[PDB]
Amino acid sequence: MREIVHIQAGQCGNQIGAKFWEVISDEHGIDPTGSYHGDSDLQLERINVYYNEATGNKYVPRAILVDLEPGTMDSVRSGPFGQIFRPDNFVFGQSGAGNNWAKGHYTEGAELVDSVLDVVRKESESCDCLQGFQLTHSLGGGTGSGMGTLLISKIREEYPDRIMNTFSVMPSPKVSDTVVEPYNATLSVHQLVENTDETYCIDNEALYDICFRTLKLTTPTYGDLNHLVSATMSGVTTCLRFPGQLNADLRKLAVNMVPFPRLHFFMPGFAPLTSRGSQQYRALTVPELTQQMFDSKNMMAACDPRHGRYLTVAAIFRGRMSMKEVDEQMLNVQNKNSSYFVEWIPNNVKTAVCDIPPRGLKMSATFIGNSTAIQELFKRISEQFTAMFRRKAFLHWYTGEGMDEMEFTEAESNMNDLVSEYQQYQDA
Amino acid sequence: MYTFVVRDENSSVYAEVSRLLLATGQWKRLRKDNPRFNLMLGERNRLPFGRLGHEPGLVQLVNYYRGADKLCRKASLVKLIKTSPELSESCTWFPESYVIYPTDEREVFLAAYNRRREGREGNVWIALISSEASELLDFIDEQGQVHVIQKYLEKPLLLEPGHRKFDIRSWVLVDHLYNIYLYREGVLRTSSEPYNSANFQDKTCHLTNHCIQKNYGRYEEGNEMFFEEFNQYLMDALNTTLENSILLQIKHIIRSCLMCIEPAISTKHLHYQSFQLFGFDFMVDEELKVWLIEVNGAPACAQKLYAELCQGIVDVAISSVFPLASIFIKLHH
Amino acid sequence: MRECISIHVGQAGVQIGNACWELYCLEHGIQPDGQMPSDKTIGGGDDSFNTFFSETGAGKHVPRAVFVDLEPTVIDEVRTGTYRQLFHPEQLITGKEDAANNYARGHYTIGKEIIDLVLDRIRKLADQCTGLQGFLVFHSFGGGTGSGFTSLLMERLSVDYGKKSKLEFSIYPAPQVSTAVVEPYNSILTTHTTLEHSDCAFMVDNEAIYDICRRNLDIERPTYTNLNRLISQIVSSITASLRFDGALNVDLTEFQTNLVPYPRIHFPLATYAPVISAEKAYHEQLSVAEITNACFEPANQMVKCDPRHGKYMACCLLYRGDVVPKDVNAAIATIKTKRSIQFVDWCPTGFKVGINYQPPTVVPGGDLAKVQRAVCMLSNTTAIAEAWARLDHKFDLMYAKRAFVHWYVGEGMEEGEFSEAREDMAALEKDYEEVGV
Amino acid sequence: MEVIELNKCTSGQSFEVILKPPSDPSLEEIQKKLEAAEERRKYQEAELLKHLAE
Ligand SMILES: Nc1nc2c(ncn2[C@@H]2O[C@H](COP(=O)(O)OP(=O)(O)OP(=O)(O)O)[C@@H](O)[C@H]2O)c(=O)[nH]1
Ligand SMILES: Nc1nc2c(ncn2[C@@H]2O[C@H](COP(=O)(O)OP(=O)(O)O)[C@@H](O)[C@H]2O)c(=O)[nH]1
Ligand SMILES: COc1ccc(N(C)c2cc(=O)oc3ccccc23)cc1O
Ligand SMILES: [Ca+2]
Ligand SMILES: [Mg+2]
Ligand SMILES: [Mg+2]
Repeated sequence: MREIVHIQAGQCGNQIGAKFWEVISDEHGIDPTGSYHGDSDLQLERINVYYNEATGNKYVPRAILVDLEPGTMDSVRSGPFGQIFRPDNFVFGQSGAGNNWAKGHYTEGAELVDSVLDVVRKESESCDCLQGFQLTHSLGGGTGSGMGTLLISKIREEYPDRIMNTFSVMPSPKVSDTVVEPYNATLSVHQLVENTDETYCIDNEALYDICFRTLKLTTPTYGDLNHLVSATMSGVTTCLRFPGQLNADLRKLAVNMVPFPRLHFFMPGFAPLTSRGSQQYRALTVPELTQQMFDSKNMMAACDPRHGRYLTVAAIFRGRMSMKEVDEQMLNVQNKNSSYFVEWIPNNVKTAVCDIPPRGLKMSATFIGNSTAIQELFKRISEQFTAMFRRKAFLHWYTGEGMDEMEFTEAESNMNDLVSEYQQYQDA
Repeated sequence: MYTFVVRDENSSVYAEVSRLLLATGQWKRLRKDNPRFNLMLGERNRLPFGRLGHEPGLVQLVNYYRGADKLCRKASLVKLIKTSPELSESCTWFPESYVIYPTDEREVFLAAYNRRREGREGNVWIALISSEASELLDFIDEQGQVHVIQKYLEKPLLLEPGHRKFDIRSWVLVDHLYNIYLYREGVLRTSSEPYNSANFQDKTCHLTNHCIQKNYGRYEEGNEMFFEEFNQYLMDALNTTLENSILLQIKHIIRSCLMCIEPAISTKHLHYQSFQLFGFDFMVDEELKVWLIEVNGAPACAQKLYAELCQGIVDVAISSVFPLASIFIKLHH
Repeated sequence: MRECISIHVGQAGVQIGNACWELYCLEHGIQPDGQMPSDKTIGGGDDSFNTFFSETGAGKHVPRAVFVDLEPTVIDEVRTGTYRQLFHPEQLITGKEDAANNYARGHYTIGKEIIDLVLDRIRKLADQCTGLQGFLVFHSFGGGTGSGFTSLLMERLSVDYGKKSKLEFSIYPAPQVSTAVVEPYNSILTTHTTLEHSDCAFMVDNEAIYDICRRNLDIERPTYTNLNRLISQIVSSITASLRFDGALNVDLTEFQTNLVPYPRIHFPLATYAPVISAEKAYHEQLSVAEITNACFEPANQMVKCDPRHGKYMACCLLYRGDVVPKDVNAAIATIKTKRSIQFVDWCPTGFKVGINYQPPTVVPGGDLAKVQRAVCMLSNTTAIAEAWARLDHKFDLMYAKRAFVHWYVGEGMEEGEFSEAREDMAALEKDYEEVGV
Repeated sequence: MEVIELNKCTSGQSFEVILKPPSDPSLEEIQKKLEAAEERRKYQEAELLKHLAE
C-alpha cells in the first residue's frame, strides 16, 4: 500500500482538485513543470503516494480529470499548475450534464465512463501496491454527483479490495446554483453510504459562514470557499504524504475511524482560519490551536458538535511546536469535555505531528471527526428534498432521462435510515 | 474543573461528600463507567484497583486503601494482631481471640479455656455470648461461616445513672501521604438497660450498636453521648479527663494498627493514590483500660457530625491533591 | 552448545530486534561488518555466543535471526542501516500490503500467503543448527502483523518443531504511543491464539517504559528509539545467560522450569534498576542493596502493577557488574523484613541469583549512563493479571456495541472467534485469582 | 538464609537462596481454518459483485 489514484469530476471536483494539487505540489517542492526544487528529505520520502516518477526526472500527479463539458478543464489546463497533469488523463465529453444527476449517472455519463475506467486501469497497472482512490466532486450538480457516483460503483466492481475515499461538497441554499441540488445530493448520498469507505463532508453552508462570520468577507466567491477546502485537504492527507511517528494509509484511516461501515462521513476542521491576501503575523500558541480546531466555527460541515458525540477523532498538528504541549492540550480538551466523546471506544482521540507547516503559517491544526452530529447535515438535505418531492416538483428533468420516482423514494429512505443510525449511537 | 465518579449508592458519608464537591462548582460528576476521572468514590465490593492510574494526564485518587480489609474483617484482624511482631500475642489492648472454622485454632482455644478454669476465674466468651465452650462451638457450626471467638469483657465501665454499657466509635482518616487524622469528635453508643452479670441471653444490655437498641432514647438522644458530656461525666464522677484516661490509649491503638499495615497498603510510590475513612470501635473496662473491638472500613457517621466531617474529608483528603481556586488531631506517624 | 533463533515480527518486533542486535554486537565485541577479533576459532565454534551468532569461513558473525514484516519500509531501514552487512538478505523478509492494524488481515488474509516462505527461511537457519533448542519471538500485541501473523507463525512452529521451546518478548499496548484504536482487539485475539504455543512470555507495557524514560531519563516526549534502547537493555539482561558462561538459565527449558510452574500462567514480571540519565552531571553510584530494593518498586517494573497484592510463584535476580553473593544475601535479608513478599504455599520462598561481572554495556551517544552495577528481577507474580484486567475491560467496552468488528469479519474471521478469545481471557483472569487470593 | 548450588566461573557466579520451605492443532487443521476464512472472503465478495451486477 503505497499509491493513491486521484479522480476529480465535474466543475467543483476539478476546481477543488486543481487547488489541492497546487497546494500539495508547493508543499512537496514540485513546480508547474514537474521539477523538484526543495530543500528537505521529508518532501520526497513518500512522494510516490501521489506522484508518478517519469524518467524526466519529473513528478507527475496520479490524477485523472473528468467532466461532461470542456469548459472547467480547459480552465485547469491554462491555470497555474495546469501543465503538470498527464494530458492523456484529461477525459471529457461535450454535452454537459445540466445539473442533472440522471444525465451524469444514466445517460450522458454512461457514454463517457468506459474511457475514464481505461485511464484508471493504466494508472492502476503502473502501481507497485495500489491503496485505493480519492475522488473530489460536488453532490449538487450533475457530473461530479451522478457521473462521480457512477464511477465509484464501477471502480468498486473492478477493484473491490481497494479503499474508496471522497471529498464530497454538499450543496447549500446559501451558495446555490439550482433548486434541484437537494435531489442530486440525496441520490448521491445513497451511493456514498454503500460504496465509499470514508467521505469528508465539505459543506458549502459551513464554508460560506466561515468566509462571512469569521473571515469578514461580505461577499464570498467560489475562490474564497476553495481556499478553505484546499487547506483542509492538505491537512487531512498530511499523514499519507509525510513520514512521521504514525505512518498512515487509506485503509488504516478507515479501520481506526469507522466503527460501523455506514457511519463513514467525516466532519473536517482547520485552525487557524485564514483568507487569501490579508494574513495574520501573530503566531498561534498550542492551547489556541487546540481550542480553535475543536470550535464549531472552524468545522467544514455546518453541524453543532455539542448536538452529538464523537465516535473517533484524528488530529494533526503541523509546524515546530512542543509535542509534549500538544499531548497535554489534546488530553486537556478530552478530560474537560468527556461527555462529548463516547466512553465505549477507549483512546478514540488520536494525535499526530508533522514538522512541515503549510504555506504561510508557522503552525496549524487539522481536525477529522466522526461525530453523530453529522446527522444534522443529512437532515437538512432531507427536509429540502421532501419540500419539493412531496409535490413532485422539478421531477420531469429526471423522468425525462428514464428514472422513476421509486428511485427517489428509495434514496430518501436510505438517507433517513443513516440519520436514525447516527441517533442510535448518540444516546449510547 | 476536576472530575469524579460515584460507585457506592448506600454510602451516606460519600453521598454528602459528592454533594459538597458539586456545591463548590469546581467539580463535575461523570457517569459510573467514564474512566476519565480525577477521583473515584468506589464500591465496597471487588473495587477494580487494577484499572486506576493508567489514564495519561490525569492524577487519580480513590477513597479506599487496597489491602485495608486485613484490618476490617474480624477473622483478618485477629490473624494480623497475632502474626505481626509490631502487635503480637503479647498485645495488651486487644481481647484474647481465636479464629474458628466449620466445614483454624480450635485446640489452642480449648486449652486456654481450661487454664481459665484452673481455680475457675471469669470464663465468659463471645462469638453471640455464652459461659461454657460447648454451646459456643455448636452455634458456629449451625452457621456454615468463619467466625471469631473472643474473651468477652466481663467488667465494663458502666455509666451512672442507669448502670449502662457503651462502646466508643472513633473516626480516622488516612490521607494519600499516610497522615493519620483522628476526628476530634467521637461518639459513645450507649445501652439503655442496666448491665446484667448473671443473664447472658438478654441482648439489649450487653450489645450497644445503634440498631439493636430497638426503653431506648431515655438518657440521651438516640443512645448517643458526645465527648463534651462524657468528659464532663469523667470529671464529675471519676476525677479524670477523657484525654488522660481514654484518648491517649485510643490514639496509641489507632496509630499502632495503621503503622503496622503501612508497608502493605501505602500508595506513596504508586501510579494511583488512596485515602480511606475508618471507624475504630473501643471498649472501656472499669479500671479505664481501653480495648479495641472492631475496625470498620465503610463506617457511617453520627447524624449530628456529618457536615463537619464530610467537609473535613474534602479539605484534607481531596483538595490536598486537587486544590481549589483543623477538626482533626494528626497522630504523628 | 545449543542454538537459539530470534524471530522479529512487525514494526515493533523489528525495531526492538534492531536495538537488541546492536547491543549484542557491542557486548560480544562484534563489529558492524560482522568481524569479531577476540574470537580465535576462525569460521567455527561452540562458544556460548554462538547460541545467537553463526560464523562464515571469512570470519563473519551472523545473527541467528529472521525479520518479517507485511510491509517493506521498516525492514528497509535494517537493509541500509549501520548494521546492514551483519544480516544475509534471505533473513530480511517483507510483503507489500500490511495488515492495516487488523489481526484478521495479518493472520488470515495476508498471513496465509507469506507463512510458507517464512517457514522456509526459518528452516534454512535451523538446518545450520547442531542442536536447535528453539525460538525467541519479538512482536507487538497491538499491530495487525505483530498480533495476526505472530499467532499464525507460532501455531506452525509448534507443528514443525514440536520439541522446541518458544519464548516471547511482547509489547503490551499503551495509548500514549499507540497507533490504532483496535489494539485491545488485536491483543486479546493474539493472546488467545498464542497461549498454548508459548512456554514463557515477557510482556513489556509501553506505558511503563514511557514513564521510566520521562522520570529517570528526563526525556520530555520519548520516541520509539528511546523506548527500544531501554527495552534492549532489559532483553539483554534476560538473554545474557544464553550468550555467556554460567549455570543459571543456560537453556530455554530452564526459563520455564525456573519461572513457570503452571503452564498457562507464563508471564513473568521484569523489573530493572538502575535507570540513570547519561546527561546527569553528578551521579552517586548505587550499591547492591539500593539496586535490589528498587526491584520491588512498581515504578521500575516493565508493567505497572502491585505485587504486594498478589503472590509469587518464582523469582530470579540477574546482576551485571560489581556484585558478590554476600552483598546479595545481605540485601535480600533486609528487604524481606521491610517489603510485602508472599509466595504461594506450594512453592519455596526464595531467589535464584545470577551474576555476570561485566557491567551493562551502553549504546554510545545513548540516553543511559554507564553504571557499576545493575539488576533485572524476573518474578512470576499474580499481580501481572492487573494488565489482563485492564485490557479485557477495554475489549469489553468496544465489543459490547460490536464497534469495528466488521473490519475483522470482512477478512474472513467469524464473530465467534472474538467471544472465544475473550472467554479464554476470562478463564486466565480466574486462574490468576485462584493461584493468588 | 540457606545458600545452595553455588557455581563459579571466570565470567560470574550463580546460586540459590531459600528463605523458607513450601507446605496442539495439526498442519491439516490449520490449513482447514485458513481455507474456511478464505471461503468466507470469496463468498462475501461474490455477494458484492452480484449486487453490482444487478
Ligand atoms: N516499544 C515499541 N513499541 C512499538 C514500536 N513500534 C510500534 N510499537 C507499538 O506496537 C503497536 C503497533 O503495532 P506495530 O508493531 O507498529 O504494527 P505491525 O505489527 O507492524 O502491524 P501493521 O498493523 O501491519 O503495521 C503500538 O502499540 C505501538 O506503540 C517500537 O519500535 N517500540
Ligand atoms: N465549494 C465549491 N463548490 C462549488 C464549486 N463549483 C460549484 N460548486 C457547488 O457545486 C454544486 C454544483 O455542481 P457543479 O460541480 O457545478 O456541477 P457538475 O459540473 O455537473 O458536477 C453546487 O452545490 C455549487 O455550489 C467550487 O468551485 N467550490
Ligand atoms: C481514533 O484513533 C485513530 C484514528 C486514526 C488513526 N490513523 C491511522 C490516522 C491515519 C491518518 O491518515 O491520519 C491520522 C491523523 C492523525 C491521527 C491518526 C491518523 C489512528 C488511530 O488510533
Ligand atoms: Ca569462533
Ligand atoms: Mg456548475
Ligand atoms: Mg506495520
